This record gives sequence, structure tokens and C-alpha cells, in this order.
Amino acid sequence: IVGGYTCGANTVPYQVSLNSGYHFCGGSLINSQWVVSAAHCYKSGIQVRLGEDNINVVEGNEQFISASKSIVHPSYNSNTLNNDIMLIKLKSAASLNSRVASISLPTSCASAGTQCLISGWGNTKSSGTSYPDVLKCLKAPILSDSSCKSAYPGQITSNMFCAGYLEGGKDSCQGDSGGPVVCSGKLQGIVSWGSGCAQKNKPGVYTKVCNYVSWIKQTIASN
Ligand SMILES: CC(C)COc1cccc(-c2nc3cc(C(N)=[NH2+])ccc3[nH]2)c1[O-]
Ligand SMILES: [Ca+2]
Ligand SMILES: [Cl-]
Repeated sequence: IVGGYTCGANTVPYQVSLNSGYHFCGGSLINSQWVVSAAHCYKSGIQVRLGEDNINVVEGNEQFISASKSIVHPSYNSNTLNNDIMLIKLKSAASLNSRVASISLPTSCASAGTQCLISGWGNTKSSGTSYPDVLKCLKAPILSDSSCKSAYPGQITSNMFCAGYLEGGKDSCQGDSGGPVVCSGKLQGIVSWGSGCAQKNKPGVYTKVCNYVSWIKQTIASN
């Protein structure tokens, strides 16, 4: 997260770290056995780390669970990142409490101007790599579709939305991918891509979760 602040230990209880010997992507807990992340964060050998604050120190509250299966969206396109969503089923359910809790899926899509919270352990510099030990937070508004398409002409599908600041300085970045964009307490986006990090006129692009609620529900129900 570039230009964000320290969240505070466990103030984002649905945030998870996908780990394969190091943190590589974020994700969101939606129920005690399922996590939603981005399809491009897929790989085998994933360990889901819940209740984390400092990812390099066991401080207590952590629950490390292996993934039983990862379900990448069947229409995911690695070239355009269209349908960039994935569900991971956990080997055992997580114990939910105030430090580990799930987030709700939306009932409607959010409008431009809606303020949301983005979090993650991704890079904090737009030029060079500086990865933090604790969770960073950023409050960013959803941008209008016209500003998003003007910024990325020909690359935004109806399953993507832009959120951020056109002046630069605040944005999600590498290491944040797969993580949550929460607005009015609902999971509205998944960190997907952007051009560099916090560059002027190049806001972040997020998977539009409201277009996938029936898919998530039908897929969790049949697995
Ligand atoms: C399969 C993963 C291990 C590789 O992940 C990645 C490798 C290189 C870059 C990214 C990445 N850049 C990103 C930029 C942004 C942004 N809003 N500007 C957001 C997420 C990003 N994720 C990223 O998620
Ligand atoms: Ca830790
Ligand atoms: Cl266009």
C-alpha cells in the first residue's frame, strides 16, 4: 500500500496472507472455510494465514491452515485479467472471533464516490521495493467509469472498477493483489492490477465482486 497508514493489529479481521514460504498475495475470509482472492495469485502449496498483523513474528491470534482446493474462475483470462477471482477452500475451518471474522458479500454494486478501505502487506514505495511487516490501510473512493476508461482505454471490462487518486501518491501495489476493497462493510473489490503504483492518472483496478456473488454462492454450495 503506498501512502497508507498502519491499520492497528487485528483491526481488519477478515484480511488473510497467502503464504508459500513468504507472503505473495492477500485474500478475504468470507466464511469459516472459504477465502476469496485473485485468480492470478493461484499456485499450489498455499498456506492461508489468518489473524496476522506482523507477518514475520508469531505474536498470537494467528491461525495457519492449508488450502484444500483453489477454484480459479473458469473464464479467467491471464492476458486481460478479466474474471480475476479465485476461491480457496481451507483444509479445516477457522475459529472466528473478533480478531478473525468473515466479511459480507454485497447485495448491490457500489457507486463512484463510495469511500472504501483497502489493506495489505504489499510494497509501500512506487519506485523500488519496501515491504512492511505489519498491515497497511488506505481509504480510497471508487472512481466513475468514464475516468477509469479514460485512464486505461480498451482495458477495463464490466468486471473491473478503478478506485484511488488521480494525483498519485496513494494506491495498492505489488504484494496487495488478491486482497480486499471493503465499502460500507461489504466486500466490493479484490486488488487486481494497475500501471506501476501510485502514479498520477493511473489508479488501481479491482475485480468488481458484486458481478460474482451468484457464482461464489453456487460454487461454495456445490463444493
Ligand atoms: C502471482 C503473484 C505472486 C505476483 O504478483 C504481482 C507481481 C507483480 C505486480 C503485482 C501487482 N502490481 C500491482 C499494482 C497495483 C496497483 N493498484 N497499482 C495493485 C496490485 C498489484 N499487483 C502483483 O500482484
Ligand atoms: Ca505474525
Ligand atoms: Cl474503452
